[PDB]
Amino acid sequence: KNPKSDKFKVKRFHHIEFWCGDATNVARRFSWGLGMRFSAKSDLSTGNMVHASYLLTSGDLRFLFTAPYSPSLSAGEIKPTTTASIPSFDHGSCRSFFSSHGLGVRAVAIEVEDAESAFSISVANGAIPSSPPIVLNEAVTIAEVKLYGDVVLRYVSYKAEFLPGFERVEDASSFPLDYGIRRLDHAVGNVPELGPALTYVAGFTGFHQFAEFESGLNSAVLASNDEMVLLPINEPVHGTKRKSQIQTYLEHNEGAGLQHLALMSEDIFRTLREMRKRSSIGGFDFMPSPPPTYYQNLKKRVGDVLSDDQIKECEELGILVDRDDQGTLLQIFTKPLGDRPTIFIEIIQRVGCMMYQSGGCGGFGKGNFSELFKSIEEYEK
Amino acid sequence: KNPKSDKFKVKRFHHIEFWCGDATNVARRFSWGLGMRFSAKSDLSTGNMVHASYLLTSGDLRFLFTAPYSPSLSAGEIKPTTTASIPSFDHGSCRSFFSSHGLGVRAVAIEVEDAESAFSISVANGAIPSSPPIVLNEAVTIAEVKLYGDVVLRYVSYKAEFLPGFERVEDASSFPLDYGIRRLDHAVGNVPELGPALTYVAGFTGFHQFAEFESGLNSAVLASNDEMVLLPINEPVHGTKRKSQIQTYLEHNEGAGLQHLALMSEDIFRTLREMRKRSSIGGFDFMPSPPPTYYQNLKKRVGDVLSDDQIKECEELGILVDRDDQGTLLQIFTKPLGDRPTIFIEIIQRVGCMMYQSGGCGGFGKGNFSELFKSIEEYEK
Ligand SMILES: Cc1c(C(=O)C2=C(O)CCCC2=O)ccc2c1c(=O)n(-c1ccccc1)c(=O)n2C
Ligand SMILES: Cc1c(C(=O)C2=C(O)CCCC2=O)ccc2c1c(=O)n(-c1ccccc1)c(=O)n2C
Ligand SMILES: [Co+2]
Ligand SMILES: [Co+2]
Repeated sequence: KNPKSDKFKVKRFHHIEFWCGDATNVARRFSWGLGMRFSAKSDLSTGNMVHASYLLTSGDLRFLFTAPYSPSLSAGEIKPTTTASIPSFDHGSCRSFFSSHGLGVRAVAIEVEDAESAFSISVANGAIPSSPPIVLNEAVTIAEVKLYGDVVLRYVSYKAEFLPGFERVEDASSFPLDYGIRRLDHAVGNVPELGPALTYVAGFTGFHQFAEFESGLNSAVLASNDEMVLLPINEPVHGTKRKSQIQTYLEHNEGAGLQHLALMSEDIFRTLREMRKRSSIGGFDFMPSPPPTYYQNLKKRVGDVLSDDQIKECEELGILVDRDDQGTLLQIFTKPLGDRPTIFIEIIQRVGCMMYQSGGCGGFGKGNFSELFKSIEEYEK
Repeated sequence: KNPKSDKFKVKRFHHIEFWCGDATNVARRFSWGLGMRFSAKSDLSTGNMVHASYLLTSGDLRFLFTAPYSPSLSAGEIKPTTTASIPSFDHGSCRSFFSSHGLGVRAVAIEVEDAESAFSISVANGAIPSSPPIVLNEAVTIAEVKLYGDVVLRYVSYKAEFLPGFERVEDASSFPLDYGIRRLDHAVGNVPELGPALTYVAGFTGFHQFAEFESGLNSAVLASNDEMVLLPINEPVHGTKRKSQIQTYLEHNEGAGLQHLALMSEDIFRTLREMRKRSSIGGFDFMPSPPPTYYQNLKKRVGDVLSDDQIKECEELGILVDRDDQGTLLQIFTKPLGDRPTIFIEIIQRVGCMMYQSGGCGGFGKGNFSELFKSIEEYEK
């Protein structure tokens, strides 16, 4: 059931901003490993004396990487005279975020009809303000509220290319990489307590709980009206045999934050072939693959959706498969993106729920906790 | 003239340590862009709760990338009980270094006969101590003194694989990249005042001035007995037409530090082909190439050392060429390695001075300041 209780008009995920120590090196690594092109920049060469920000794109997916310069370069500036292209940026906040959490997501940005309105309504409904609405070149409005931990939910709205003050990157510096990733499907937070986290965010957005079907977690999913913005949230379950990966996150991340970004591919097989070719030459590594019993067990579960060849292709690439009552999910998880066992990426593709495909078709793979366990025991034979 | 006045026995450059915000992402980028394999690690998976350190190698060149974890992971430790593999590491120092300078070199490490002796003698001769000699697993001794700014000169000596507590990386995670780079030729510091910098370092090492032949700089080179350890130092020259690149460095770096690392290739043509193929897919960009007049002018200067084809190959790759009285130098410079216009890399190959090749054969390319200027004017025709 979907009560369509959004308190302001939400369109789509717009972008994800990483706060880095060196934006250049993270962005170049992510570009190669994920097949995203360099699309826009705001840095010293564009007149920004405050921060370096580089934008990667693949389809509609937008990854922004930002790091502070020396405060000495902009010491004479004040907010009215700032050269920063993202007015919510603050040197002290960025250094404190990164020193506290390491590399990770600072902003989950969604496009809305009116960012000023979304901010006002959100704050009126319990949101903790983080950066007030600011109109950029009379063209774009951006505002931020706290989501969980030091992660903010960023609203962006356009009167009518990324943001004013960003320049389109030189054609020669912009190699057209593409491994098939097309948009952000969902963005997941880890928190110590799921209940209060859910009440707060659903409180100020109006997002409704998205319907699901000892793994170390309890989780729930918040969703916008058309269920295209999906924000799952996890809490640990303690006292378990194997230590909870949610708890390990909170420990190494110094508290709550974004756990994983799930990127939808138009062809998960090609995406995984391309990413795995690059794992040991600068790209991303993947979780260890399930045993062959897991793939033997796929004939019975989804043998009506995937052929034997497509199931064998899943096995070659370590892909996981789960199923709802409305659709099927193909998924795989990377190892952590940086030094700490905190943030990782999920690659996904959804089959079914055609009307356009409805959001969350096939779920989020919680069925794969059971099947991975049974599979491991099966293989132990 | 070489008075061979070293105050302790120095062997070779051993390694360069970068202090990073996220060592994983910098190391993966450098590996792909320079063609260096992952050779050793010390991180959570090896029991190091203090820092993540990853070692890349190409031939004898050793790049170490280190970043701190949350201090909370090791809050119960004391130096006697440390899990750090590099006992000189300090969370506060590393965060302060990186927040002050951004990505750059923390340690220039040289192998010596006896690191304890080199430390004692250095300090007795004016060196500012930074980390006292510490014996690792009764096998390796490491000690550090200040070089310039927040850069240290690290001494390492072995009784008899990188350092104790480092593990050799998994074969599958260690792809055998190699674009022909083989060793560190020289490591260059930028300082506000060359005179005091030279007197200090030559004071405590015994290194002698290495013989040279409005570019924005004055420079001098310090060298060990066999002139295989080469430490050039630059200071700005002010009041010039075009602003001094040494001054821009000092401003953006918040003071003195390492300007460039020069990496010797066994085949600079292949190295530059391989690096340029990767510039826009995660690797490194190069300075804009000299005009064709520069290469037309190469026939007269070095036409007895390089064929017409080799000169044309230099022109295809943007390589610079300079000449001593004893040898010839092929060189090219990358754009800055990270966000700030501070540290960059030089690729070089030296021709001549065969006895083994003697160090610094052909110089450091200061002749290319003149030739680049004349070339630009020539081309302006
Ligand atoms: C993160 C994840 C998801 C996932 O995306 C996700 C959502 O989108 C929102 C709902 C909660 C949730 O979990 C699905 C299945 C996973 C995992 C996962 O992390 N692990 C795992 C655990 C410990 C070590 C290695 C892997 C799994 O085993 N399964 C089977
Ligand atoms: C750094 C460099 C070197 C070099 O390696 C080096 C040493 O090893 C030690 C002695 C001093 C020194 O300079 C040689 C020649 C260079 C440059 C250089 O930086 N530039 C440059 C300047 C401004 C913008 C872009 C490039 C040059 O034009 N030349 C021609
Ligand atoms: Co997910
Ligand atoms: Co040089």
